[PDB]
Amino acid sequence: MEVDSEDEKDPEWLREKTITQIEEFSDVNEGEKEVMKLWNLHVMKHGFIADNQMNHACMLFVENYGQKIIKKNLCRNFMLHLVSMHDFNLISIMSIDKAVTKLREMQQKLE
Amino acid sequence: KCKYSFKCVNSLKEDHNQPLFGVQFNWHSKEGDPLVFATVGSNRVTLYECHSQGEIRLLQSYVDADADENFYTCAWTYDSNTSHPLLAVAGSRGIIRIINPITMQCIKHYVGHGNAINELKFHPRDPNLLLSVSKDHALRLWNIQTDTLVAIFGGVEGHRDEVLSADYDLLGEKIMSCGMDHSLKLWRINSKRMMNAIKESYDYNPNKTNRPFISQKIHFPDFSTRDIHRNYVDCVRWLGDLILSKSCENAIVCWKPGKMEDDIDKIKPSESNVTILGRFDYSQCDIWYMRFSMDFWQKMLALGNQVGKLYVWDLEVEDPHKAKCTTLTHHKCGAAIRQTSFSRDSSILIAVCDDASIWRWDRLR
Amino acid sequence: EYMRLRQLKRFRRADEVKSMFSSNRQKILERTEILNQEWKQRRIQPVHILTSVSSLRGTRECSVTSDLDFPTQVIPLKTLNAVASVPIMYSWSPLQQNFMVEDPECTPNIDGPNAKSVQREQSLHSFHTLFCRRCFKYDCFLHRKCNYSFHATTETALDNKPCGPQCYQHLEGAKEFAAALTAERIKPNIEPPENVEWSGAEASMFRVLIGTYYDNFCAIARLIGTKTCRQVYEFRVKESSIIHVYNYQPCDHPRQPCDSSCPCVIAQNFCEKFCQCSSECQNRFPGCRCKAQCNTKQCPCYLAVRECDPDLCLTCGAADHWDSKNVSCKNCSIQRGSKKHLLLAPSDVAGWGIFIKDPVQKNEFISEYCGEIISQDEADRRGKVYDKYMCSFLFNLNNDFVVDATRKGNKIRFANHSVNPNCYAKVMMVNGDHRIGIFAKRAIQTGEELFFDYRYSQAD
Amino acid sequence: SLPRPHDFFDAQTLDA
Ligand SMILES: [Zn+2]
Ligand SMILES: [Zn+2]
Ligand SMILES: [Zn+2]
Ligand SMILES: [Zn+2]
Ligand SMILES: [Zn+2]
Ligand SMILES: [Zn+2]
Ligand SMILES: [Zn+2]
Repeated sequence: MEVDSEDEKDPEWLREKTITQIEEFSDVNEGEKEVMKLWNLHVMKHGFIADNQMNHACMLFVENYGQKIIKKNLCRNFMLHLVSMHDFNLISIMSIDKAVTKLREMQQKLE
Repeated sequence: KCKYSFKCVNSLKEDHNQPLFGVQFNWHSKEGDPLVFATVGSNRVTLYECHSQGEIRLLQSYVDADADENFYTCAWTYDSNTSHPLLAVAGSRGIIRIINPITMQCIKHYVGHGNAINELKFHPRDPNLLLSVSKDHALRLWNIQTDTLVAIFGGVEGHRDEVLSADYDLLGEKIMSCGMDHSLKLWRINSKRMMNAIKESYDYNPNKTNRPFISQKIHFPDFSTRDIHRNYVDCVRWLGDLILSKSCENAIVCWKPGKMEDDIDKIKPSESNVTILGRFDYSQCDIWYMRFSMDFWQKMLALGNQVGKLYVWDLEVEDPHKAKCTTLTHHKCGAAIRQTSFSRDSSILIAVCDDASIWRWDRLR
Repeated sequence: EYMRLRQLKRFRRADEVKSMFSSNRQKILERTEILNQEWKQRRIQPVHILTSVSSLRGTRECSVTSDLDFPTQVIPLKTLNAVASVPIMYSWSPLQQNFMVEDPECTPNIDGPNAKSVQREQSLHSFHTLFCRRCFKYDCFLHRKCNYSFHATTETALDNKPCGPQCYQHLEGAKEFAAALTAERIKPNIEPPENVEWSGAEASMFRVLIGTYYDNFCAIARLIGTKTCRQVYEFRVKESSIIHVYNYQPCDHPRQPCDSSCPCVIAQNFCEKFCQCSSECQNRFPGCRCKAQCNTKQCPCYLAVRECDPDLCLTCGAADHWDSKNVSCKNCSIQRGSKKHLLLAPSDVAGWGIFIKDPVQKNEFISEYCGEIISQDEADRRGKVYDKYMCSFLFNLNNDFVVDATRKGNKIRFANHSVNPNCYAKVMMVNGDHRIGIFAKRAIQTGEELFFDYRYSQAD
Repeated sequence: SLPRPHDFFDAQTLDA
């Protein structure tokens, strides 16, 4: 009776279904599919609804997944996806620069 | 045409005079120990022991008519710590009772099913794993040894309707589960997560930890199909590496997953074109909730009929299903057989009707 | 002819099935050999199967009237103890946010050695097609709109001097050329340029970044690989030489008032932050400037049955401290996700019931009645399926939206009914989305079985 | 209404 809430914003079956739907695309690229799955899973697992924090959302990718992006070598796909938001507003050029610089350390750390 | 020929010995009746569903022989009994079996009916389960020379006898009869209970399955097993035979019974309310006929006392009762338990089966490698195909649109795997619900098969894309029965492979590598949703999805036990959970339950104790047992809900099966049987499928089995599932289509189709050449163990989860090979066909067997069973050596496969006739299938011969085999008829067979069971050795088999009236046969050998 | 070919194919298939049956038979023969060896590895305790006793407790005995010529066997009925039963129910999927159940192919990837240049519909086609600005999700399930996009289809100072390495603007007579080229799109670069090979990936990345950044050169050189700024100007020159309450649906129409020609106006709904219309739009909802708690009818959001958008209502408290508990504004607890813990037990009325562990006062949030969005027709089919066993969980959210939480819901789906409920339901539009919130009618003390008037819902 | 929960007495001791 302590907590036993049994409520979860991102249940396991939700993550599995999201991964399956992303990997089931017919007209997407391998790196594109990987980065799209990563971002969709991040959004579902964090439940971001705040618009301003959406900018901060672009920073959150560096906080946890940096090692995975370094290992998979998905810098170009991530940069393209990060650029592909100014058409819908949110973030800015400064946020893009900050995120690219933050990831650049990881690739340089591998380098 | 087959090289088998059984002969009836003797029969008996029951006090309750009610339909009998769950029946098996004690295949775990070795040489020297006289053969025994079990049968159910109403709220009073009955055991028996029929000797040679065409004689039958009764040994025990346990009644549970305190409530409006009913029995459905009589899965046989044994306890390694005591080396004594065990008999698990469940149904109606959905309580898995583990009778111990030697001491004539109840051992374990299991609650958690949303409706009546329909089938029961045991893991060949581990006698403590009982698969309960509960009627609450799901199937459950219990660990009798530690009294925990190891895995809850079902979820977003699993068991849209009630799961009737589920079988095991020759070595139990893969699990198939016929159901009422026309589904024959193969909930594989080959993933590493299932083995890790089984080990955890092996070394788990509900007293030790405050949190409940962290079960694994398999929402997505490793393989599924909805087109093999037009109606719901009630019986399933594993003829070698192929499938011996049975539905109300009066045939146990022997099909294989995937194409004709691809390995079953390496079949992709997205495969959607299975191939059928053959089916054993009979007639006047269109009723639902019936169970069939082969022998230990797979050479003799049997299924009951509601008219009263009995069939034995010879599968040790080469090629897929063919020929006509042999049909067994009894002098006192008028009711519907719900479950047939050979012995471990190809000598003794008994059919049970809907009056808990066992008719035991003995092979010429 | 055709019959001969069919016969040959049938013969080949028969040989194949015979061969696979024989091979599986050999494998299973080895496996059953080890299985029967294990069967014969250890014996068992001799089961005498003794006939119990002869009426040990003086109770009823069995009557085994053997049909064949055998005497009836008598055995006392060893009755077994009974156990407590449990009310019936089915398995359900845990959930906390709504789930709308559905009701030359492309360019290569820059990742990997295989890359080229393609800018037919620009180089940004995959990440612009699948999108949802509301939930920031790629091909989301929450907002299953029409999705017209398919098939993956500013002032700054001049960078004078050679920033770090040689800059493009530091080159003798090229800044005025860049200015003239930009003006025409409505001494100068006379020196010959360099010749450096440019790969397809580098070309596409530079093209996209220049299109999104324009005149800046030091920064684009910094973020690009190699790409000397003078060479950047060289490519820039060469390329020119070569060539009844609804959810707030956003509207995108710059320099266009929303009045009698906007879907938001047609739906009697305010334009939200997601709307891309002019910042001085007529239908834009002004953020209410409550001092605190947003629970008086005074606040326009409260007075019109609405929540608070964090982008509009700033000082109301619906934006500050996002990563915390329920905000000060009591009209934004549904979006924040904070609710009350519910318990499960056999209901004292019928079946199961949700029993709150903590007391809830008058008009207080308890939990959100989540589930799966289905249209009214799909709601009808799902409700018929659920009522087949006579237990429905359908609830009404909007005019064309219905939440059904049978196969997927939360603990708040076990709500009992009476003519005097202790709780009531009120739907509030949160951030352009409709989410049902459960509210207590009176001061509910700890641990009782709750209620909710079914007459409010479609299923009364 | 909810039936009687369970007759705890007489479940097994009636015969005794
Ligand atoms: Zn969305
Ligand atoms: Zn508009
Ligand atoms: Zn507007
Ligand atoms: Zn608008
Ligand atoms: Zn407010
Ligand atoms: Zn307000
Ligand atoms: Zn407000």
